[PDB]
Amino acid sequence: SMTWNFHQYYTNRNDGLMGKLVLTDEEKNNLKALRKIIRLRTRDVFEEAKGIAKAVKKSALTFEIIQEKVSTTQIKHLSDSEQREVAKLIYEMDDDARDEFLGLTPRFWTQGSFQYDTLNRPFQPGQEMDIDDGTYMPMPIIGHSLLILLVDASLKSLVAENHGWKFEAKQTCGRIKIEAEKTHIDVPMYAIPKDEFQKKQIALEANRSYELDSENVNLALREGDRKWINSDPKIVEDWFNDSCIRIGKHLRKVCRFMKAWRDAQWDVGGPSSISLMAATVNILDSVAHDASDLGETMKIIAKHLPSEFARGVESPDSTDEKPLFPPSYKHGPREMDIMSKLERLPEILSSAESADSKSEALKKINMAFGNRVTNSELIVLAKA
Ligand SMILES: Nc1nc(=O)c2ncn([C@@H]3O[C@H](COP(=O)(O)O[C@H]4[C@@H](O)[C@H](n5cnc6c(N)ncnc65)O[C@@H]4COP(=O)(O)CP(=O)(O)OP(=O)(O)O)[C@@H](O)[C@H]3O)c2[nH]1
Ligand SMILES: [Mg+2]
Ligand SMILES: [Mg+2]
Repeated sequence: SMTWNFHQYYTNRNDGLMGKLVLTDEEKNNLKALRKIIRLRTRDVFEEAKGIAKAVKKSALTFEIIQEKVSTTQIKHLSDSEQREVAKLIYEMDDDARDEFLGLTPRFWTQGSFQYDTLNRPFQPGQEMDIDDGTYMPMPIIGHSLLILLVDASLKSLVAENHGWKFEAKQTCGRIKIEAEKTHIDVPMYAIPKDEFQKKQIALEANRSYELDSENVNLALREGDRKWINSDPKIVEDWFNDSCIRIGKHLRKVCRFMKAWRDAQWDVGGPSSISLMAATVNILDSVAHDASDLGETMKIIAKHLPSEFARGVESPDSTDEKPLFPPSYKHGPREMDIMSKLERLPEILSSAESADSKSEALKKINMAFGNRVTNSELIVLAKA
């Protein structure tokens, strides 16, 4: 019958899918403002704690005195038991550890889709704009417990100052959720080598008006036997940025489209954003496609994703042994459900391509991406 071209459906920045997914400048700035609020408080809470440690160093303080001091700082927004732990930890530092703590100032680096520009406007109720802002502690080679308590104190002190904010503890981060604004901010915490951080910060400021060795970037884990895991988020940022330069400007677009497909097919759940990115990069690295037709390119991606996910999707961090998505012999109900929807996507896109009219084509492709694009005039007859 007829054959439709969907390039403008995907890419029109006003009415097309990109126009629906990309945050406005006002919205990006609001997330930047939120990140800055978290950073300022975290630096302030660390200074208050260091102020207490400095008093302990300057003169012998009893545990009860340290407890009272803790209780007058913004650490007061922790629970009473947690405040005791913070006081105990500060009191029990030996002279050497205390000197290291007095020298600590947290540093920050954003990771995830806010950093490499693939953050989509959320679609279904419950979905939220996500800022992943890592907090970094330069140390040699100071306790895991203390560092987690102080970041928790910072986040809880902000929650105590804002109606509708909620703190959530997760295995790999602290989170502040702002449900009414469809926004949350995740704060993973890292330990990094102090000597190397300093040396490279100096070098960086000298070249202006290097990167930390990935092996020593340690992500704090909240529960279990392992308190730390080596996981440098910049590995993913660098791998994705290089992939964009290598594959082209359309990579960021089709990764957004696959994430939006995911958001439309599951209110919560579905394949991780990073697993979609990795599979998509693999396909586009190994299959001929045409960037001037993202409708065609999306068809090619959809055809190949099931097999990518079936063989298992490995992390761009080769030091990470966990797959982003397990191979099919390891699939349980959750993975089988993801395979099912992945297998459906090509069928949906095919149905759209051979619809009898523009409005029918729009309806069919919106089975994949939701009723977000409404302008059927973005869909046009394919050229002879
Ligand atoms: N360095 C690092 N290593 C870890 O192993 C890791 N796992 C989680 N985190 C960060 O913790 C915060 C909470 O994460 P989630 O509970 O939401 O789950 C993560 C992980 O399942 C997975 N993921 C993230 N980073 C890695 C990854 N380096 N290697 C393997 N898997 C990883 O993906 C989930 C989503 O994380 P992001 O929000 O960062 C990915 P995105 O591009 O921003 O996607 P979007 O939000 O737009 O949907 C959070 O801050 C994590 O980044 C990690 N950070
Ligand atoms: Mg994220
Ligand atoms: Mg997050």
